[PDB]
Amino acid sequence: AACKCDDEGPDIRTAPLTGTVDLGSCNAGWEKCASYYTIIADCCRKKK
Repeated sequence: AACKCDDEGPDIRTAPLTGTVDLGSCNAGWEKCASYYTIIADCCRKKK
């Protein structure tokens, strides 16, 4: 799911809606957009 970013990095492919709702934590190459979102989900941005 598409999440809106606090850490609005230069890599705007789309809109402020760039981050994905990642479960628990974040994956390799996925940096914190909105560090915490909901209960057991955080927003991470796949940035190169």
